[PDB]
Amino acid sequence: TSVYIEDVLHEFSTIPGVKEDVVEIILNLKELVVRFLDPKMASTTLILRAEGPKEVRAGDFTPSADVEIMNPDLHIATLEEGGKLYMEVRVDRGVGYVPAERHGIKDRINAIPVDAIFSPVRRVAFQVEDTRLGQRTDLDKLTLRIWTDGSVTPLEA
Amino acid sequence: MAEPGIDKLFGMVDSKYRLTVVVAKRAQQLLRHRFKNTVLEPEERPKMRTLEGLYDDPNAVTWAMKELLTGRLFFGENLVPEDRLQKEMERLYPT
Amino acid sequence: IVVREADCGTTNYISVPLFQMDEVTRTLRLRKRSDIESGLYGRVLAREVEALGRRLEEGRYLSLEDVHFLIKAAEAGEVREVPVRSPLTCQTRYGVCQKCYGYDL
Amino acid sequence: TQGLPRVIELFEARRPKAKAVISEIDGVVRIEEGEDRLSVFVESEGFSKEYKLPKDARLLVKDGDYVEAGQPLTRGAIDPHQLLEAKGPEAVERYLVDEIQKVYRAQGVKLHDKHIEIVVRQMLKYVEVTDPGDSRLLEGQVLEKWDVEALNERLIAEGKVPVAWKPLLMGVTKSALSTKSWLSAASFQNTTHVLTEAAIAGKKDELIGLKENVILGRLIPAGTGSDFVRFTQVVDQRTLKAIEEARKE
Amino acid sequence: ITIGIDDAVIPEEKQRYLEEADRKLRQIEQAYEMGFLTDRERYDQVIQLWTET
Amino acid sequence: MEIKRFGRIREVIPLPPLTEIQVESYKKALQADVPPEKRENVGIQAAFKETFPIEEGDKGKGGLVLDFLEYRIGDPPFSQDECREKDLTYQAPLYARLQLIHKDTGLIKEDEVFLGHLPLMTEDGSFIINGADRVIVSQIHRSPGVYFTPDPARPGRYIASIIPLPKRGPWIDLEVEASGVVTMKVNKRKFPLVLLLRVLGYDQETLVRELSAYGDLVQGLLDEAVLAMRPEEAMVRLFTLLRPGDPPKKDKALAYLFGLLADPKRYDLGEAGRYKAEEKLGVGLSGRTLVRFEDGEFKDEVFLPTLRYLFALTAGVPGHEVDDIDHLGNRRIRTVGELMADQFRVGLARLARGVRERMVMGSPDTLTPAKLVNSRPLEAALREFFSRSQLSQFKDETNPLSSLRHKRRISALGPGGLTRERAGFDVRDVHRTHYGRICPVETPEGANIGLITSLAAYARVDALGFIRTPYRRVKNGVVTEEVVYMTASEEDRYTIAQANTPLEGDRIATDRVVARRRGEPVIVAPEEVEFMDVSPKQVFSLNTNLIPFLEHDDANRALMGSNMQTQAVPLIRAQAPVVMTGLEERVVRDSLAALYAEEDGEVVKVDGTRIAVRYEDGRLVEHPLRRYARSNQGTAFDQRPRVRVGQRVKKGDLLADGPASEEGFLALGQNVLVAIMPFDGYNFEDAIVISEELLKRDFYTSIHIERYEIEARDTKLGPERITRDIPHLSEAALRDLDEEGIVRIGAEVKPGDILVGRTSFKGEQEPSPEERLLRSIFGEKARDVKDTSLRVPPGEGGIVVGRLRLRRGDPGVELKPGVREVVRVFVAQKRKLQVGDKLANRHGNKGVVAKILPVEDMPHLPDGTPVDVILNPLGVPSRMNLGQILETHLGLAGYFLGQRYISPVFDGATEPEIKELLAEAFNLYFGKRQGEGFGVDKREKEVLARAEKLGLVSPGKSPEEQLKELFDLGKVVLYDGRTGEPFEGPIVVGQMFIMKLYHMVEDKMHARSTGPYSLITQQPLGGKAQFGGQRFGEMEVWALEAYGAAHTLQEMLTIKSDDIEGRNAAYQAIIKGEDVPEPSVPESFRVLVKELQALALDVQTLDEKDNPVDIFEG
Amino acid sequence: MVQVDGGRFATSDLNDLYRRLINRNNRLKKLLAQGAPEIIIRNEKRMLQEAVDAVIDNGRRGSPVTNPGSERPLRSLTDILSGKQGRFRQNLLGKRVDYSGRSVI
Amino acid sequence: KEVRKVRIALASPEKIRSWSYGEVEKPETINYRTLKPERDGLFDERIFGPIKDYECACGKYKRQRFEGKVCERCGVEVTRSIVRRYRMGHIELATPAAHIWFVK
Ligand SMILES: CO[C@H]1/C=C/O[C@@]2(C)Oc3c(C)c(O)c4c(O)c(c(/C=N/N5CCN(C)CC5)c(O)c4c3C2=O)NC(=O)/C(C)=C\C=C\[C@H](C)[C@H](O)[C@@H](C)[C@@H](O)[C@@H](C)[C@H](OC(C)=O)[C@@H]1C
Ligand SMILES: [Zn+2]
Ligand SMILES: [Zn+2]
Repeated sequence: TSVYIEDVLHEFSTIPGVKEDVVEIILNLKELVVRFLDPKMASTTLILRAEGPKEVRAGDFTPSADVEIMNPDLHIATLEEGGKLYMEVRVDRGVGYVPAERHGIKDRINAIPVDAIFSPVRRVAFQVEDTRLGQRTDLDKLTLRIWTDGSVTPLEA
Repeated sequence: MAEPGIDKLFGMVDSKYRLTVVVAKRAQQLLRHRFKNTVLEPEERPKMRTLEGLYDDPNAVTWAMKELLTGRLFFGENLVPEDRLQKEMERLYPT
Repeated sequence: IVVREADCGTTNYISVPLFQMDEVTRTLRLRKRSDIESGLYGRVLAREVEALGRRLEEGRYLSLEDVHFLIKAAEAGEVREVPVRSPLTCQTRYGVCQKCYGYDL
Repeated sequence: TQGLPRVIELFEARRPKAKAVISEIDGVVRIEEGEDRLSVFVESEGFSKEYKLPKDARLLVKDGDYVEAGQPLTRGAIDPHQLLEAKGPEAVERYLVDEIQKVYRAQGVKLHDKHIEIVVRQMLKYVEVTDPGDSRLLEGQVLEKWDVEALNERLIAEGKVPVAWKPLLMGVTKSALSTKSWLSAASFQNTTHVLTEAAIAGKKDELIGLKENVILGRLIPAGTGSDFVRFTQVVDQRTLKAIEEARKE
Repeated sequence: ITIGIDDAVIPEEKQRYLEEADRKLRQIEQAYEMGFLTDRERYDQVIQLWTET
Repeated sequence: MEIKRFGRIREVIPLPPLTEIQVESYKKALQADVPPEKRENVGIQAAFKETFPIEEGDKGKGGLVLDFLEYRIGDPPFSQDECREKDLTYQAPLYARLQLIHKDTGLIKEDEVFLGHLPLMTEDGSFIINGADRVIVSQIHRSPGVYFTPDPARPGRYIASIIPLPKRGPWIDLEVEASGVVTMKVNKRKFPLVLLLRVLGYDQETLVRELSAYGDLVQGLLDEAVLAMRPEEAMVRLFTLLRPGDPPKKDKALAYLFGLLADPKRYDLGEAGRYKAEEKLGVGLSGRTLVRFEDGEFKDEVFLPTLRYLFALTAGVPGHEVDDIDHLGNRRIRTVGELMADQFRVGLARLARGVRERMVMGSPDTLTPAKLVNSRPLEAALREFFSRSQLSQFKDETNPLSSLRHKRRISALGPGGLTRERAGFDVRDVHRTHYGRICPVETPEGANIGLITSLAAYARVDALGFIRTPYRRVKNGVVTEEVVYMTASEEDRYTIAQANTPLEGDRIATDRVVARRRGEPVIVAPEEVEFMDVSPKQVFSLNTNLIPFLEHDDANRALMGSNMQTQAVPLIRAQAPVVMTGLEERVVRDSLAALYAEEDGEVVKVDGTRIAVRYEDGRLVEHPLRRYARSNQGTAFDQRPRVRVGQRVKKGDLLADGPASEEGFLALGQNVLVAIMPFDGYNFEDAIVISEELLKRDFYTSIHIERYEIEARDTKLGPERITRDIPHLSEAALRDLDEEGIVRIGAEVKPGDILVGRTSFKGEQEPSPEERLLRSIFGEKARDVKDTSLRVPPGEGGIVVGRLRLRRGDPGVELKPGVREVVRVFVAQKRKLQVGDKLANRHGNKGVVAKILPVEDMPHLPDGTPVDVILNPLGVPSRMNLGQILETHLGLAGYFLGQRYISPVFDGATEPEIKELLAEAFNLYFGKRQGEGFGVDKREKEVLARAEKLGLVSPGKSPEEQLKELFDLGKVVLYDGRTGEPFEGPIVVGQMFIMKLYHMVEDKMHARSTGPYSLITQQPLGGKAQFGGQRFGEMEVWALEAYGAAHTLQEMLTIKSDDIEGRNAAYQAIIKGEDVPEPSVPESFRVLVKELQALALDVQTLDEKDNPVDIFEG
Repeated sequence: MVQVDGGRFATSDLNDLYRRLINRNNRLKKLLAQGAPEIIIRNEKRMLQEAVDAVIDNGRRGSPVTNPGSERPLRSLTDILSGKQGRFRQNLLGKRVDYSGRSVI
Repeated sequence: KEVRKVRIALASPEKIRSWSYGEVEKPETINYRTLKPERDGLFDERIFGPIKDYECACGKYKRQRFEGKVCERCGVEVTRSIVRRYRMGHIELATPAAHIWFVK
């Protein structure tokens, strides 16, 4: 729902020793998918303590009590010598497509709110085939499909 | 579904613009005397629909048009003097 | 120019031709359907017109069906011109008059 | 000429490009010499008119043809000025309309004749004086300004003159400027002169037309603003029996 | 309903018509190789053939 | 993604460097790095040598000469960025070294003199003039020479035009009048020609010899025995007639000009003036029209044989023919360098006039150089040009292609070369001869159509400024490796072959060979041929050349697509198109909008702001990346790195991407899945339907930066001050401003919010007593200062990216008099698509987004994927932009076959090839289907059946093969997301490149009810809290008249504009809830009466019965 | 006569002319009631008229009356009428509406 | 009565001096430091009308019911503000005055 980057004061910034640039980073963080375990849960913060000459990688996030990053790999940042990264990224629960310019998350000064793609459901198709079952030759065979990010389960959905 | 029976209205007048001039002046008198002027009042009065429902239609123009096609109203080119038609109007709760 | 009153009260008019001359072959063709409506539709007949068993009272504002009727009465060799009130011959000076111009509001 | 240039050419009412020759009088045809210079004669017993043609002239009358006054002789455009004075203002009117529609028609447009008819009427709106009644005999005056001074100086207070006039073919723009109304005449380029001439003479407007009224921001004299309608008043039934109870006290 | 390219259907005649048009022209460019046609004359036909075609 | 090339014809030569016209001209007019001994005429050297041996009043008598020796260009006082930041012209000091001479001899070779400041070019091609980038656009005009032309005013006659190099001589016209007379025209003065001939020793006989023959035309030259007498006496009467007032015999003074010496008439040095007239006139010529100083007399050179040729052309020799004032053999380009040097020439000729005046004044033995030179003429003349001439544009910066286009722009209008926007028609038409030199597409639409134009791709401007195209040479049969750039003139001599023509190896392949000669298409023998085309590209402009299936696009819609691309706003996820013409690599590269390696080495430092690279020896360079800058157009151009920390480099491969660049391939928009069908009137007329799924993917979203400015001046009442202590204001208001009065970096800024605080003094009376008693007693003490800050204009705003401040006196900063300190604040926005945005493809399919549909709706393929845009078909056959269809089909292949393509113009994909790719692609798309365990569901069939009845499918074949066919045909069975059913009849679906354009609904659209009315006009404009009113034009008035709309019209002219009384009566009335006013007498009436009275003129009102009425009484 | 955002002014020109007049008028009112050499009133009455000129049709003669500074001719009582935005042409052309706005359709 | 015909004539010097209302025989007026005019000039409040909404200069009745407005040394009539566009001035010439329009 919202980020916060170390010495970064707006969306149109660029961190020293980071190849990326805050927009490209925000664009990446968009794709991270987090699982919630505790249904008591509503929102938390992942912490990206990241250092030096390395390739940041989403799995690099801080491990959290009841939280499961389902897309390790997935680029967050390329860091080159010196590059320090410290981040705090919010993760709320919600429905549908509610974008930054609407909700705006006020987690502190210079936070940046990010657009939200909430739906776990990824693609849905259904095939209406011809079954063979001792009545007519005029009966449907509905086979629904469904696709997710490992947070909600095809059946669960 | 345009305007309340607009074709039937043109028929009353000799020239298009008459209907326009009357519908104006009737809404004009209707406006001043907080609708206490109506010739259609009862359950003929025009209405709206809301988050509540059935509240009087604010548009004076609308009212004139429905009021006009009940025949009740009388318009004329020159019968009744204006200087005495202004004062006598304050008879049943004025402005 | 503004419609000032109905019936400037004049008897003048135009005769609108239903036949044409190409000035090259000295021939006489009955002019085009659209054009005849464009001469006659929504016009006020100047003096009475009779043809194909019908009679068109003077002052009839002649409808679209009317123009068709005339055209047909023109191929059936009965009418050639159509007498009709027009701004060209109106008497109101500072505009036209209802019974001239005619119709096409 | 064709297309939109031609539409202007007609309204502006100008000696056109390709001034096709028209017979001044009716008689017989007598084309002569197709080589050196080419010429068509129109002749009867009495009059005999000689029209000398460019050679490149696309005339379409063969020899010894009979002919009518004012009828085209060389093909192309008629100078609607030559037509007026040789066949009539009425006759000119019917030419113009017929000829404009010609362009609009042949490109593909349909629009009523009565439309063009109205404008052509204004192109004729004016007249020049011959032998005056109460002015100088050179003036250009509105046709029905000198109509009250024609069959009224003979309908009651008879005497002096009915005022003799001649028709004039003003070209739309030129028929624009020459208006009774100083107010609108002003908007145009030379504003001093209008206001000069106009002030010297008593000149009242009358605010007949539209432009005039708009200039002063007055309420347009048409539609809801036409005297014919604007005065209409409206009264209620209960209100009308509030006049039966108050007009005989 | 939609416009795919196959929908701009070419008549099977375009070929016949254009081979035909082609030759009546060959016999034209060879009718001026003789004293049969003037340039203006021959062109006035080449134009015209294509126009009918 | 991988790349598939298409079509034969390989290009014998790569494209020229593109920014050639611009860069490579100035350089050679500027001769910056060449020993001042070698420097050889034209450019700055020319203008110098043109004027310089400057003799004194009474030549070589009173001493003092002064002459040019050499010039030095300096080193620019400020950095390229320093200049833009501090509003400066990126300049250099041009000193010139001159020596002054006496009658008694001085060798005073004064140590250079400052002659003025000279602006100079970027590496890019552009200039910097007081901040802000600029483009000197290159102009075309008639080429110097002799011409003729027929008399348009006089049927069946001929004038004779003499044209020198511009601003170096006048227009001379000979024109035999319908009255015998011949008359020379010049300086807009017209005189009998004989006079000028009499001066050149032409007797009344030698005329009857060289100029009778053809007709009795000499009749009007001869009957003027009035002056066929004395040469000197001729000279006087001419002098008298031309420039009047002063009539003695020193006429030789004036007459020397338009005669000998490169004073004015130097039509050519070794250029066309002679060449042209030596080829179009009567052979044999030197330099100037008539040679004056021979041994005192004036000897003829051009005038007579012109008068001859004219005469031998009203009956005349066959082969004597009129001139084509339109042929590109008579149309030259004036490059930057030429126009600058032409303005540099104006400077000198002004400094000289000044120098001439001063030598006379001062004592001849005191005067040195530096003491004679002005240094303000040249400084001003060069200043005036770059800043103020119509040929000095801003800079089309929208995307990197735009800028490029802007350089290779050819104008017809402007200064000197002066075609008014109210002229020409054939001057607009595409001339046979534009072929290869100028694009026959890619012009502007309205009004300029034909007068503004772009340079053809392979084309190039030559020494004397004619455009030349490359043509391959053919040694009867063989097609050589040698190419020849030739004139439009040197071209009407050969049988040139199209590049379409086939070749077995390196020789022609068929007996009937297509070719043009002197323009008209001709089929020709393989031997007859004399040259070939290099590539079809040759023929069109760059933007034209960016259109994949141009083949099948109708020319007219192709121009719209050729444009618009210019209008493409750079996107966050820029992406080069799925189908290209190849050209997209190079357009990015030549634009220099993108970084590239210098000399194959190794990368070392790679972060957001820098790329530094250890080269092969060469030392070490760090390259900074411009990041989230702002275009001239608000575009927001920024660079992104595309290399890995530590890797070997490509001698010059992409180091970092541009703004519209994806991996060094021009990316002006996105590729996306489209359906070609109507929706529900949602793609009616030209509207487009969007899948909100686009927004989600941050697809068509772009960054735009606006900039705001505010000044500070001193005035009678005090100084305006950029304070932070704004009166009457909350701390809520100032929350965001540093101790200065300027907003912080990274503020979310809303409309109204304070951007820069500043306080004028203003002394609106002196606070009355009593109201100071209270002001003191209750505390709130009087103030001497007004609010007058900046604040964000209604609707604008976004996040505060950068601040910038220039105060009086700062290092190199000079700002306009009586102003001190300027503050600039930059705000940034992230945009996304919206209902009312304009999207277009390269085939010229424009249109606005009318509906973003949620994913639930939207046609979707059986596998599950929905489409991204629903484009109405009815907008196809009317225009003939058929390429857009062709391009979609391949894009369907590409989608499944997972590749990109390169189908160049008139040499790309052929249907069978696409179909084969489609066949290949379907075996996969259905390969998946059947592999994942599926096939032909009841819906698909329902369709297929009725599909063969339509006649698209083969009856007899199996539903599977039926599907394949239909697919291959570029079509497919589509499902309505809204109702699980299909649309009966298959729909064509694929990937299409589309761009989001310059214009956005965000920047358009306002609403006004009441707000700041002007203190000048008294109608609504100025918008300090809200926007400003729409205007009611004359045409809207007619319409209201044409309706019966009396009042509705009156309202628009009184209570809604200047009619203060009733204007206010209106507002009051509604606040209360009263039926508005009834403005009895309109103000504008009262204002009329009076303005008239103030001039006298009674002006008096009258009622019906006719007695004065009165409209005032107030 | 209205000021612009600061100390400086924006005058109405006709004032500058209604001023330049009473100026020359009183300096010829004063010059005549005490001490009248006729040679100088052949430079004072002549000079007064040419002020009453400016205030009517300033643009006349061949040398207009200019505001001391820029060569611009300054707009007169006649220039309040003639042409584009002058009170006659004005209502027929323009005026910005007070209850309005645009946007993409 | 209503308006039905504007009509143009010439102006008597007795017509002008009928419209006159005041007479501005006292020149230069364009003060800057304070947003008020200067003494009997083209911007005077006496001959023309009240500068602000009503208002004298030293302070008087800015009300309704009394009628007939002036003051002890500087009197400024009290009837609304649009008259600052309607109330005319007038200056008395020395002697002549050819009005260019009519001369040329
Ligand atoms: C001094 O420069 C001016 C000259 C005036 O004088 C005058 C008489 O001589 C002109 C010359 C010599 C041109 O070559 C020209 C031109 O090429 C052009 C337009 C008009 N173009 N538009 C068409 C449609 N549209 C919606 C907006 C603009 C012009 O009017 C002119 C033009 C004139 O009018 N344009 C085009 O057709 C094309 C192919 C592209 C334009 C791209 C962008 C938009 C512009 O280049 C921007 C970056 C600026 O450069 C201009 C705005 C200049 O304005 C300044 C001061 O920056 C202007 C040229
Ligand atoms: Zn009539
Ligand atoms: Zn006072």
